[PDB]
Amino acid sequence: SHGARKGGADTALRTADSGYLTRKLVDVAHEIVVREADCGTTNYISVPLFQMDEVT
Amino acid sequence: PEWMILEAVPVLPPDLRPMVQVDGGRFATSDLNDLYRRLINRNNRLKKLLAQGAPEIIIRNEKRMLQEAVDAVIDNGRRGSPVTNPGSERPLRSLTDILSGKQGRFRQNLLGKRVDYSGRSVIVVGPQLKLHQCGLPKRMALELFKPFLLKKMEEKAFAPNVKAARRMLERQRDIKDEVWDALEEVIHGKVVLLNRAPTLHRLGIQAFQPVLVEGQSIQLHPLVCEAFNADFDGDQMAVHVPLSSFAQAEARIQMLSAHNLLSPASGEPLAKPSRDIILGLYY
Amino acid sequence: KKEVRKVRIALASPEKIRSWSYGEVEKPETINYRTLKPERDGLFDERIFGPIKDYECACGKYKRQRFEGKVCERCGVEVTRSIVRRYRMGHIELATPAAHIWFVKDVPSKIG
Amino acid sequence: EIKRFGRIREVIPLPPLTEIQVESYKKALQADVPPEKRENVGIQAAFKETFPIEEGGLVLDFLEYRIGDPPFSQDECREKDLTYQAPLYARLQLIHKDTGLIKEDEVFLGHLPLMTEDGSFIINGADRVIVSQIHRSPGVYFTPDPARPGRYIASIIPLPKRGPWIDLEVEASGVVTMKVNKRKFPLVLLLRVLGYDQETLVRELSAYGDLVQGLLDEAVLAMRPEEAMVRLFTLLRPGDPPKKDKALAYLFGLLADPKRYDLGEAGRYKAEEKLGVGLSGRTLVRFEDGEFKDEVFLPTLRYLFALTAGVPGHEVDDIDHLGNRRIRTVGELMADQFRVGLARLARGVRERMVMGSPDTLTPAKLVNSRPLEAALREFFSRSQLSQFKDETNPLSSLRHKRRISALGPGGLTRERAGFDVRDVHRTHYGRICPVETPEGANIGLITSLAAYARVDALGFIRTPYRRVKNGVVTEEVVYMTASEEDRYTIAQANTPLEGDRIATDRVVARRRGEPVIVAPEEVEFMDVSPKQVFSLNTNLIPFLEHDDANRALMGSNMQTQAVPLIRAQAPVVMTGLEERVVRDSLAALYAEEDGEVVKVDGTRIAVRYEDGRLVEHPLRRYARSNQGTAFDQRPRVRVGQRVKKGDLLADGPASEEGFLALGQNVLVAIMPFDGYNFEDAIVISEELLKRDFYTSIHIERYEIEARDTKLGPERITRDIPHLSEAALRDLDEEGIVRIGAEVKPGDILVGRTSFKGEQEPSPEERLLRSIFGEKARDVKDTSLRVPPGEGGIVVGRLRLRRGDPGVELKPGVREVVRVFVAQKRKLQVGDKLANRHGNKGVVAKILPVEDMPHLPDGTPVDVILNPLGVPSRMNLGQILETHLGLAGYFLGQRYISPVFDGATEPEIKELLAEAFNLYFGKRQGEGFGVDKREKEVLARAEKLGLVSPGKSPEEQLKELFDLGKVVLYDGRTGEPFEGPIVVGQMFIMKLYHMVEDKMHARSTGPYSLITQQPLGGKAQFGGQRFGEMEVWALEAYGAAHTLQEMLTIKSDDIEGRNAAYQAIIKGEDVPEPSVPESFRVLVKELQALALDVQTLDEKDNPVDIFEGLASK
Amino acid sequence: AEPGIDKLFGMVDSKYRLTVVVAKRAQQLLRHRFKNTVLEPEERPKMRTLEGLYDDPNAVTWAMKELLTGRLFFGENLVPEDRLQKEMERLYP
Amino acid sequence: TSVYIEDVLHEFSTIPGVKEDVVEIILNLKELVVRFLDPKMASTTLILRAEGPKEVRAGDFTPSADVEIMNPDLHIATLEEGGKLYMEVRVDRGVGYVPAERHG
Amino acid sequence: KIAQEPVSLETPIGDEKDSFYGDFIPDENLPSPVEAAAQSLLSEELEKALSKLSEREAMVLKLRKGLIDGREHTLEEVGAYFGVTRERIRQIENKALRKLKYHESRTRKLRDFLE
Amino acid sequence: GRLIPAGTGSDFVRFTQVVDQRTLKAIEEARKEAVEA
DNA sequence: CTTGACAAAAGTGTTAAATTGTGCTATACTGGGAGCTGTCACGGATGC
DNA sequence: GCATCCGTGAGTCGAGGGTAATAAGCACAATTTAACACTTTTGTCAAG
RNA sequence: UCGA
Ligand SMILES: [Mg+2]
Ligand SMILES: [Zn+2]
Repeated sequence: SHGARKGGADTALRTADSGYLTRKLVDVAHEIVVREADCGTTNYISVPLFQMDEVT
Repeated sequence: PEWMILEAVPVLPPDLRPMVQVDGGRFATSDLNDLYRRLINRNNRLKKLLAQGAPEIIIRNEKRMLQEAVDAVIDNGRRGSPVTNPGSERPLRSLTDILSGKQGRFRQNLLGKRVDYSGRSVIVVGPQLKLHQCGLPKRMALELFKPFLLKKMEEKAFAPNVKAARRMLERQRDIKDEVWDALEEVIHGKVVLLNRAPTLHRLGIQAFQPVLVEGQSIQLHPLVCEAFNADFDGDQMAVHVPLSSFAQAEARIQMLSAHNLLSPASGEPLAKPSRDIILGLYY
Repeated sequence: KKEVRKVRIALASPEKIRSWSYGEVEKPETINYRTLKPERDGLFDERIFGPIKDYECACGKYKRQRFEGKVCERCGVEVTRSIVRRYRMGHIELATPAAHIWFVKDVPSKIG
Repeated sequence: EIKRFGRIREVIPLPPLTEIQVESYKKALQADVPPEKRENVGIQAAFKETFPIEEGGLVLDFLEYRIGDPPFSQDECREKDLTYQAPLYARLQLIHKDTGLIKEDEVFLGHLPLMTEDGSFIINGADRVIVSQIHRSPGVYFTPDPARPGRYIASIIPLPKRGPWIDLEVEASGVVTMKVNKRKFPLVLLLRVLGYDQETLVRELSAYGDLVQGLLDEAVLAMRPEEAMVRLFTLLRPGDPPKKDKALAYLFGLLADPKRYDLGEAGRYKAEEKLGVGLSGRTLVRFEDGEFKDEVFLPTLRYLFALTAGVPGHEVDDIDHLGNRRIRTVGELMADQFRVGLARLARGVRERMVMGSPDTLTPAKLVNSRPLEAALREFFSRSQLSQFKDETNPLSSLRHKRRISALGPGGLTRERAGFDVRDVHRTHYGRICPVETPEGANIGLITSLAAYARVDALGFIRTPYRRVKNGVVTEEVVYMTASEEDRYTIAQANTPLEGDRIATDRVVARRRGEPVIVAPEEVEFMDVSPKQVFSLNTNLIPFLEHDDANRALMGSNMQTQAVPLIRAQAPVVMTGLEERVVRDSLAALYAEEDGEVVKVDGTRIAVRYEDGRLVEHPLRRYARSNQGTAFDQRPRVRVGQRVKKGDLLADGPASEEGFLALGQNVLVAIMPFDGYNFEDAIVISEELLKRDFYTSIHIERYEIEARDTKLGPERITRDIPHLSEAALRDLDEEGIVRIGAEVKPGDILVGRTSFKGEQEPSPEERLLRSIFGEKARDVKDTSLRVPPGEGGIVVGRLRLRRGDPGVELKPGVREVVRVFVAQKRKLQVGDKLANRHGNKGVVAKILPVEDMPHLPDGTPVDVILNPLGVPSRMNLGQILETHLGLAGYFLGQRYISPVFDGATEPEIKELLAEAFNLYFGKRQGEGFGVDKREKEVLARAEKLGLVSPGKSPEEQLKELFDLGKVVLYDGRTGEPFEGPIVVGQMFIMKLYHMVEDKMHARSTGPYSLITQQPLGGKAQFGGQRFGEMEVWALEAYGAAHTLQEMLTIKSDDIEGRNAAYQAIIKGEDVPEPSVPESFRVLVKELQALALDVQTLDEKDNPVDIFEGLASK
Repeated sequence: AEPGIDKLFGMVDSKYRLTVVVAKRAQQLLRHRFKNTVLEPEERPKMRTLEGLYDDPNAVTWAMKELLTGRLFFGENLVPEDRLQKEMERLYP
Repeated sequence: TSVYIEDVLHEFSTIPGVKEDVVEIILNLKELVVRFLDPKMASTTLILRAEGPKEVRAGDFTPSADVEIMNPDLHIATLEEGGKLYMEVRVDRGVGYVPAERHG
Repeated sequence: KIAQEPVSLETPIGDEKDSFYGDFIPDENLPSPVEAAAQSLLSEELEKALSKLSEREAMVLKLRKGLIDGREHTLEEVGAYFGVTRERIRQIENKALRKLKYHESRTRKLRDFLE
Repeated sequence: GRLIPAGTGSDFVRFTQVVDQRTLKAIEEARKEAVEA
């Protein structure tokens, strides 16, 4: 019960911080909507399929 | 910039800061009224002893009091100990107090609102339901659809006009079979939104076809119960009805639980075999 | 009669507040303890903010929607829908001009 | 019959549970205690401290207080809505100092609410209760420096509001500073007025070596107390010129004044023994001879420097430690408000003395009601610790009274709640239940008093522990506080008791909360019973060791949500504590002496006792409560028979025979059924509704007031101008609903007639009045009609009109009528259900008795729960409850399995073995044999290895039976299930929440006055609120007109909801809205701040959103 | 689900365009009360009721089944909104 | 089907000299089996008068034509000294299970 | 009764610090959406049932009850512009009233609105 | 409380038109009615 | 529909009865008062 | 730049239960409002 | 202060 009930309290607080992050994410990215079919940019980025395992 | 130092102080209309007596012979009023009251009081007294040619000390002090009163009307508690009604701890809520805050006019009375044509209740499993179907309690559904049912009772004989059918439904709940069928005559083809709080994923609200059924409980399909995060320990879910054909179109098309299958988050399926189903199909 | 796509927020001059104001509320009273009617200069006064009853004038000389908008000769109220008491604002003229506390105590104080 | 398991026998019974309410309230009462011998603490403490009053001069002195008899009985106070209280007549004396005029006249103070037998106050007619509080005890404390990695920091703290927190933290430049109420100053300028000069400071300061110079300053070590008294006064309070008498009359109060500084008895005492010193009063310093002394700062600096010198015995003590934390009991809080109120009155005397006629004024003119009576009235009503009693069942209140909260005034708030208060300290143990607590944001904030846990007058909690001398159990039981316990080494109640001596050489024991294997020698103590480690409800859960802490918490918390059932039955397998429960709850009627029953009479149970005098006990049968749950006492005694003292006569709502009964024992089958039990859902046999199982009874209060309006008065009558005859039916004469009538929603309980405020009917309305000629009379119908979603018969009617005896009605109000409406609620579809093991669910589609997964005997199962919830929840207590119940159904005997003492797998399997041996016996004996379907199941059961192959189907079905599994036939088909299904008797509870209440909906109705939005909730009959995140969801779907409608048409829009309603009524499509309302309200609100907010179009030109209203 | 929803989603780029189409068309069907429909007798969506089987009063469904045939036409700024309502409310009462 | 007592306004209100309350007796009222000897009889009424210190039962009712009780040992309610009771019921024949709330 | 003072709408509620007072107060001083269509339906159905009366008497009724200029017209005035005597106007509106009373008992459309 | 910039209220899809064959050809014929006017 | 005679409804003027606003009290009174703690993270203005 | 102080937040819908508290006092002018005597319309009746 |  020592650590268990503690974990209960943990989830309890983090569930409160969840909305804290959520509502702000909404309040920032809200204006984002698909507008143009194509923005018409040459700009891009890559996506490495390989991740380095450190110390290995 | 000199407008920041204000001469004429704007006063909010009576219905915005109401004072009205409730049942029992009581009286109720806004704090903004008391704030304004003390303000104008100090102001008039000020003018009085000012034009009178009173000593500079008292005049100046009165000016200060006028400043802090104006502040009490604008933003209360922004400087020094907030003004409270005599005997009570609770500070008087001013303009700024009303605007800003968790319960402020934006976060409370603007960015979300209480709406007509809606209700809620406890949820129960849907094993007979197919997807877009949902059990909607008879009682709840009738009073929910009352404006529509009135029209369908208008067309379908039984009472001559709207008011007739209205009074017929209100007093004396006979609920003759005629109205049970007429209700379905205005129901079928239209779907109502079902919501489960908290609303996190957009899937927290899904369009479901109302099915008139006994009991006061709301039946929900077991598959989408995963998306809603809901279970039945006695969880409760909301129901709203889209009015205009436009809103109904949006509902039935893109808000439909059947038309939303994959998870908008991961792109992978959202409502899939869960719990029991998996167990049997495994066995 | 026109689409509204734009909303501006700016400072309001004292003259603007004067323009909004239908009168200066002086008497720091609400309603008489008996009549429960808005006091003469009181914060609820009908003679400025408008009638409590729709189209029914304060004193009661004008009543219906027939005569509309015309201020009466007794109480001085206007005959119009009772809804106006929601949208009609007054003003209080200060002897010594005071400051809006927002600009004073704002983090980057604007006056300062 | 009955049966009980377990070895360990409690050597002490559980002391009365209600005591911590009543007894601790008694010490602050001293009602039957003579005015002479009164303890001086509690009520007298708040008295003696507020006296005398001195300010040609006068001194008012205290004598005593009279305890008044209650003006009304506990019953009457409810019906009248009067607080249950009693006049307190205070005795004092007015003494002229110089005049030598001694005038002694006893006076009156006010009314002080008393406590009932169960420990519940009655405020405003509706009985409420005061929960206990928890905060760290006063005195001095020593913690490691939060900032400094080096030495530590001490602290000094009094009772709440009873003095400033005095902190001293050595700053590291090497120097020292002291912080009290946000400020800084060395200790060097403190002790000047404490009797320690330059030399007196540096004497034994060198015992700690390097710490001397910490306190030295040559600037202030020159000057003497009167010179340096004003010095610190220019610092802490520079709100007035630094006068020499101004530091004399100010700083004196913060310490030497016993009033504005009161350090708790517990604080004074504990800090006295922990500092290795002593203290006279409750103050920090003494004021004598114009200078001051020091009993406090010297020892606390002594100990701080000690601990920082690393000397053994002087060390940091834990903050959340239960030895460092005390409890605020009801009486303590009572005195706590009493004293401040009496202080407000104490200054009510001051200004009363300085005016009028100083020559002759009796103390009658010097004493007032208000500064006390209002202070008491403010407490019981509005204090966070004082709230509605839980009447949902006897155990509900019984537990409610034993709860401990760190919240409320004097406590903490959710904003500041950390993992420290939420956690269970190592020393909690048998003092505080580690599990029971809300699952909300209140986790660990509201706990419950553990079973054997007791709180002394000092606030420290202690648990019973039997001492042991050289592996020999001593029958002497000791109550040891947290630190006391921390000293010794306590063994376990489950230790190998060999008959008063220790058996094995490995004994489970701990120190401070640190489990260790200890020899039979070193053990000085052992706990009485493991039950002490858990609270009531938690202790009411059998096989608790097999359930996870979460689900156990949930179950024990749910036992409070329990509702009384008409046929309610005691649990088959219970911990055996249910006996004392219904007793200490005082909900049942027992025998006071050894009597004989003269008559049953389910109103009056009359018994003549051995003393020869007949004492009859009346019954409360079918009466209301706070939760609507009916309070019913069913007489269990025959027309005559002998009754020993303590033996039960009547019953209680949750009581069967004197055992606590929440729900009923039913037959559960663990197996998925047609996806209906999906996700912890519940199916139920229809046969329940026929047997009236899980059927409850609930009543509700409905009150109505007729006042005198400005337009004119009101009255309660049967006469209404437009009413139809058929509705007036059940109203007899005066216009009230008669007893046992039928009231459907919409029907009128009580008629009210009020003169309407008028004006005139509209022209169309007026012409309509002309057609029928019907005149609308002045007075119209205000009648109270029973709200929708509820209704039923009427068990009672309460009529109170002003001018009647014994009843004073509120000013300007003529009549008040209160009807009791009772309903019999039978278990419905979607109703909450649970067991003691923390398994929840609602009712999903009650299935006909026809089709049920029955057994060979043809007896259908009552529930059929879903196994899926079991492994996740990790509660096996329901599995074992079912296993024991399976044997209990046959053997016909209940079982008692205490927490952490009781039945084991072999024993239970034996019970099932016997039960099967009888069952199969009835089978073969009735002229039957093994069913072919049974063979069909036994085959595959044998193939999967569930039963040993080669054995006859007798032995196979036997090996299957004791496993808990049996053969089940599907009622729908009649062919069995492909595998065995564990079934049996499980005790299942019907929870508070029901669909009949929680259901609601709205089309059109009430709107807020401020903004035109509706009013959320069933009460106001409003619509649901659309949350910000619901809005977000709608935005995510990209439904424009849905969200638009939500924000306008159906919510605050003026003509939106109207024109919409008309469009739907006329069969059209609702037009598009214009003005949100509350947006416009927002605009004008902004304008009140002198913010000019204009709505332009596309070209930056102003558009009127107010539609030509305020344009001027 | 709504029969032909995959096809309907396939009929236009954005699903929102489809929604707008169905909405406006259902509106039109409500204005003239089904007498403007492009559907033949066997094509008329029918709701079965104990009293009798009649044409489904729901306009949205009617719009769905309508566009399913593709006998309708849609696009941005197709025709002037002016004459759009003048010859619309004319042809049908 | 249904019952009536002169001292009873509902399923709650207590009868003098009776241990069992109304609905507590009603609990045992539906547990009574009454056979109709007449195939054409859709309705009947049973009469009971029990006073003094006697324990009533099924066999204590007023016997009538075309009706008999298979369990006279079914306990109705205990009555103390002086307790007097007048009861009348009405019995109908039907199929399945119909709740009290469903039938008028 | 006069002694007591009004109660603030900002009054908190119970244990919940968030719950206010004034949000519990309904607005009855503004027409409910049902009342709009109610008064509409009345003013309509009445006008429909009015057309069955003589061109004079039908006008006289709404002139008497103020459905025209919003004000009552005394018999003297209703007769002044019609040239008829006050007594005539009286008998006219009585007769017309009962002639309405015939149709109303039949249709039962306006037999509602009985409050 | 206005139409949300996104969704079906997007300025992209909110200008969509809907016409049935007969009416479409009616207004289509109405074009040549103005060439003689 | 009309003419005259009349009760009741509604008007209009003067007055009795309340309700409401204003003023003054001269022995000498000459700087208030209540305090409340067991957050927490961060971001900016301000001070060393 | 580097410690400190002030300012702003902090989850979603519900369920309920709700409301305490006045120590200046009297004399008189100023209106306001209830009282009341009698007038002019307004509504209703009878007979034409 | 409880329900999810
Ligand atoms: Mg849940
Ligand atoms: Zn006027």
